[PDB]
Amino acid sequence: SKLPLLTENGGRVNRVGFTRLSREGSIHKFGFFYEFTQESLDFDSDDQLK
Amino acid sequence: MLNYNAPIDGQKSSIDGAGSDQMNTFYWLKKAIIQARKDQYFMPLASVTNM
Repeated sequence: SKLPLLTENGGRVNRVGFTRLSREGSIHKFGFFYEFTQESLDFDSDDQLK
Repeated sequence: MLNYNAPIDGQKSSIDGAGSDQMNTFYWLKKAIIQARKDQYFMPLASVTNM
């Protein structure tokens, strides 16, 4: 049914148009930490806690 | 506009009129589609003794 079919009287028939889309992507920030006291690394059982 | 409406299907070409029509409307390939001999598997296994 939809086949492009021409005749001898070639004219404004079978017009086609094209489309252009787009794809996005963002950037997000993360992070975490932890706190310690000098009284937790000075007199503590382990020497290499840090 | 002097078209070439399909003469094979019946529509006479626009130039032609009354009783003229197109005359060469198909190219004949001058090479027939022929078949070959069906093979034999029992005739060879036969000696011939003359009579």
